Amino acid sequence: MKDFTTYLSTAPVLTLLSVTVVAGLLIEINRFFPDALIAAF
Amino acid sequence: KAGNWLPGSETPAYLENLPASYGFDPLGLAAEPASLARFRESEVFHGRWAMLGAAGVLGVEVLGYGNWYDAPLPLVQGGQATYFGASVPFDLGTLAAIEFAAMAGAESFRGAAEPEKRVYPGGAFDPMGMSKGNSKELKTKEIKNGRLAMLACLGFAAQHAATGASPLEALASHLANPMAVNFATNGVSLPL
Amino acid sequence: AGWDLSAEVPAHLAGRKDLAGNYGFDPLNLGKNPEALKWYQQAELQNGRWAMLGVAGILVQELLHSTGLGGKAADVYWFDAGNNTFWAPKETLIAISFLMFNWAELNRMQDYIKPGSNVTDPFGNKIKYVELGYPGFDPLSFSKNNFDEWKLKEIKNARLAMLAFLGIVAQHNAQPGSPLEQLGAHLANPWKNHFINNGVSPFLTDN
Amino acid sequence: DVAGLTPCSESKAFAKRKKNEVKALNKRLKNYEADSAPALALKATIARTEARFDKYAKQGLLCGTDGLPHLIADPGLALRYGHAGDVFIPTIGFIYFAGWLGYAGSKYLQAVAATAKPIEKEIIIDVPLAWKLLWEGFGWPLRAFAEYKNGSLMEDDAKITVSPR
Amino acid sequence: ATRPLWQPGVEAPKHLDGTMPGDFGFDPLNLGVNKEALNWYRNAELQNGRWAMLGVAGIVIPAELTRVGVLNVPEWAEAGKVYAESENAIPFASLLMVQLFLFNFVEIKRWEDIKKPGSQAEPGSFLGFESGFKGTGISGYPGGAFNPFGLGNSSKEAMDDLKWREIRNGRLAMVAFLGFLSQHAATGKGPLDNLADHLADPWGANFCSNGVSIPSALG
Ligand code: CLA
Ligand code: CLA
Ligand SMILES: CC1=C[C@H](O)CC(C)(C)[C@H]1/C=C/C(C)=C/C=C/C(C)=C/C=C/C=C(C)/C=C/C=C(C)/C=C/C1=C(C)C[C@H](O)CC1(C)C
Ligand SMILES: CC1=C[C@H](O)CC(C)(C)[C@H]1/C=C/C(C)=C/C=C/C(C)=C/C=C/C=C(C)/C=C/C=C(C)/C=C/C1=C(C)C[C@H](O)CC1(C)C
Ligand SMILES: CC1=C[C@H](O)CC(C)(C)[C@H]1/C=C/C(C)=C/C=C/C(C)=C/C=C/C=C(C)/C=C/C=C(C)/C=C/C1=C(C)C[C@H](O)CC1(C)C
Ligand SMILES: NCC(=O)NCC(=O)O
Repeated sequence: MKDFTTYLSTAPVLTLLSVTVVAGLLIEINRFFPDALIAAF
Repeated sequence: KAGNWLPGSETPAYLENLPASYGFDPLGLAAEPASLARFRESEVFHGRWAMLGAAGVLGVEVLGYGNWYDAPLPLVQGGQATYFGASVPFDLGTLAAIEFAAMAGAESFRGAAEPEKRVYPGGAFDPMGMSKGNSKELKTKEIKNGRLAMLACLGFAAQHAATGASPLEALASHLANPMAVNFATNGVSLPL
Repeated sequence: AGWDLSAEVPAHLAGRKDLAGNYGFDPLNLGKNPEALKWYQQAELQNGRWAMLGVAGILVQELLHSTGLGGKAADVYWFDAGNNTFWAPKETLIAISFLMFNWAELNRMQDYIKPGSNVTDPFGNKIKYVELGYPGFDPLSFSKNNFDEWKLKEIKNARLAMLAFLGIVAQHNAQPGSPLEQLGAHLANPWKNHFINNGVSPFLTDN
Repeated sequence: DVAGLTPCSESKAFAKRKKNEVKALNKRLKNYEADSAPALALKATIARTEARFDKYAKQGLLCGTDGLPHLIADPGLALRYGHAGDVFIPTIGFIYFAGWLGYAGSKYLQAVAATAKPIEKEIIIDVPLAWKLLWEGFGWPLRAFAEYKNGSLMEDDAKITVSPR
Repeated sequence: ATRPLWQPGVEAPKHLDGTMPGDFGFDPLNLGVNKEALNWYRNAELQNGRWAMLGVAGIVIPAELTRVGVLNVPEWAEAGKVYAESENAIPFASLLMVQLFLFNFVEIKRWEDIKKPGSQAEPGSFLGFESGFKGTGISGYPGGAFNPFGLGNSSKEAMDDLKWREIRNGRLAMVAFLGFLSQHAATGKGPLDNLADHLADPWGANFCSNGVSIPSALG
């Protein structure tokens, strides 16, 4: 699975998974914390 | 030397031939020779002014002229100071100006001499000439009386910061009731 | 080994026989450092002697409270001892206590940092000095014979009295009354009156 | 009132905008039965809109001539009037997070530059090394300031290519 | 190198040898890879730990004394406002400026000691007091006028033991002050009040019931 994990470590797979997890994290942030116009603490 | 501050201790090497030396320097402030040379003159000067201040406060209280704290209180409120009932028509500005001029002249013409001459001079400051003929024990007496006088003056300051009364009035109140009239009884020294 | 059979002495309690009550009891090994062990031995002597004095005071004053000898001074509980007027108020008593205990304890610490350096007073009189925490304050002289056994008796009584004062404070914060009254109330049954039947010690029982 | 702006808690046009949005959503409501899935979706949308408007009125935003929140992008003007969360606090947040990402990428570049084949390591990313450097990049400001004070963050101009003028 | 570490199984980083007090090999972010930056961070750790120890003492000892009916000291979070309402209270800005001026004078000297460890000890600096700033060769451990009782200056390893005790106490008090800040931010009660509430019902009274730690939006 060394070659398979090397394929998973290739630049397109890693950038698509990274933008996927970042977009999903931001989406769930807006799902639980919607309409956050300002950083009101 | 006469004394060792603690009964049993290691003694600093630079505090032996000094008058009124007990080896009391746990901080090691006078490890350098120049530091000791300056601090000796500082201690002598502090002791002399503390003796002068203690004499002033005792003589202003036992002679019944007023309190040492209340000496500059009438200096404003209109004016007119008090000294043996004299009118003395000097206001606050001229008094401070004359004192500053006199002190500047005296201290400038003072500390421009030799290190021994800055602290231990002769001439008109010993007119009776009894510095000659064993001066070490007399210097020891001067330093010890100066230390006692500094303790007395800082005690006057702390006592008036605490209870707020006169020195001799506080002494009389302590002699009258030594139980409830101590440093411990007021709520500023002992919080527990 | 002495404190626990089928156990081994923790190395640094083996070679030093010259310790009072050296029974090998150091399972947490507080004094492996020799200077730490010297400090802890001095703390032993100080805590044990002050605890012997304190527990003797508690027991004697409570005996006088339960039987009745002294007046209103001795007819108060030990924890309520401050209710009496005495001769001086609280503040000055605490203050002079601070001053004179500062004097004595600084003499003791000056002995600690250099043994034998502080045995001479300004009056010129001198006393003999031995060991470290044993400054030879023996006027009627019971130290000339078998000093190890006398030291062992002292350290055993000191440990017993430190345990005693821990018991005194624990009983007082657990059950009301004088410690002699607590001993009698224990002796009443004694199958029911003990530390389990308090409601303040086991917590598993009686919530 | 920092620049002729009124707070949205008391500005009338903010309440008018909220009322108009809720009324439009109610007009959308008045076509389905009460317990249908579109009805629940519209009720959730209404609740979100009212919560958003009440939160904007609560947080102390400034409204202009009409009921639209305005942000202040001046330190001091936003600090002493309590609107540092408009621009200043998100400025700090972005600076921190962008520095984290950039420092992680930089350290990956300098870590794989001193390997056997730096060419291969940039299309075939060493995932454990990237994860470790992404974690280490959370202390990017202190590391960057330390490397700047050390002089190891910047490169000497005599070792950098330029054109022949 | 065989000293106990922050993870029995994870070897220490190569920039944490064991010489510094409290070196348990804990640096997962590798912030102290630069030696000079490591020295600066060591001094910052000493200063933060000492200030946190002083602050946590001044929080938990007066609060405990108030709990047992001694002195009656208000809450540490509102103690600034309690004094600021006094009839002879110094204004906030003026008091802050006085404190900052004194601290500027002191800690610029401390800073120059951080750079060169024998900085302030040169003759002619003060008025005879420059002899007390020799230092012990390690910045953050001045000695001289500081440490009057001379604790640890006897066997060298005695001072290293005290150094480790100091750094562990400082780290514990820093964590404690972070706890005080986070506990008062969530629950409007003192640290001892939070402790007493936790002992009443640990499964009910904690950080999962304040409503501020875990957000209500998720649950
Ligand atoms: C129930 C609460 C309470 C507590 C905690 C104390 C505590 C103390 N009292 Mg006090 N007192 C109390 C109630 C209490 N008192 C009451 C109800 C009365 C009568 C109304 C009095 C009347 C009284 C008098 C008249 C005097 C005291 C004195 C003292 C101090 C003993 C001197 C000493 O420790 O040496 C000095 C201490 C040090 C050198 C180091 C500081 C202590 C550190 C923490 C180390 C000690 C270890 C510690 C005790 C062990 C851990 C706790 C342990 C119990 C588990 C001490 C701190 C005496 C005093 O003020 O000192 C002379 C004193 O004269 N008390
Ligand atoms: C992490 C890598 C990295 C870093 C540290 C930088 C840093 C910098 N870039 Mg650059 N850049 C990058 C990637 C990077 N860039 C890539 C991939 C591209 C192609 C799209 C560019 C294209 C680019 C241009 C055209 C310019 C810069 C400029 C600059 C400088 C201005 C600040 C800035 O943020 O500009 C903006 C940076 C961007 C718009 C690109 C950001 C793209 C992503 C977010 C970075 C890559 C993330 C990386 C994959 C993370 C790896 C993690 C690791 C653990 C594996 C600055 C020093 C400007 C300059 O020269 O200033 C003087 C400039 O003109 N960059
Ligand atoms: C040595 C050492 C070393 C080691 O190592 C460490 C240590 C410990 C730190 C040390 C110690 C120290 C000390 C103790 C110090 C102190 C000092 C003092 C006390 C001073 C005073 C000092 C004091 C002083 C001068 C005082 C003075 C006074 C005066 C002038 C007064 C005046 C007056 C009078 C007449 C009266 C009127 O009505 C008022 C007046 C006008 C006001
Ligand atoms: C060894 C070891 C080692 C290993 O390894 C580990 C371990 C296990 C940890 C260990 C153990 C330990 C322990 C057990 C400890 C304990 C101690 C104590 C108890 C002390 C006390 C101690 C105690 C003490 C001092 C006490 C003292 C007391 C006193 C003074 C009293 C006084 C009094 C009196 C008379 C009367 C009045 O009316 C009141 C009063 C005022 C109250
Ligand atoms: C090691 C490491 C390395 C790796 O690599 C990475 C990582 C993970 C990042 C790391 C970790 C870190 C950490 C943990 C940190 C933390 C810190 C802190 C907490 C500080 C504090 C610190 C703290 C501090 C100073 C504090 C201080 C305090 C004070 C003064 C207080 C005062 C006061 C008082 C008395 C009372 C009154 O009434 C009020 C006031 C006025 C308020
Ligand atoms: N050359 C004068 C001098 O050294 N003065 C020092 C002092 O003020 O005692």
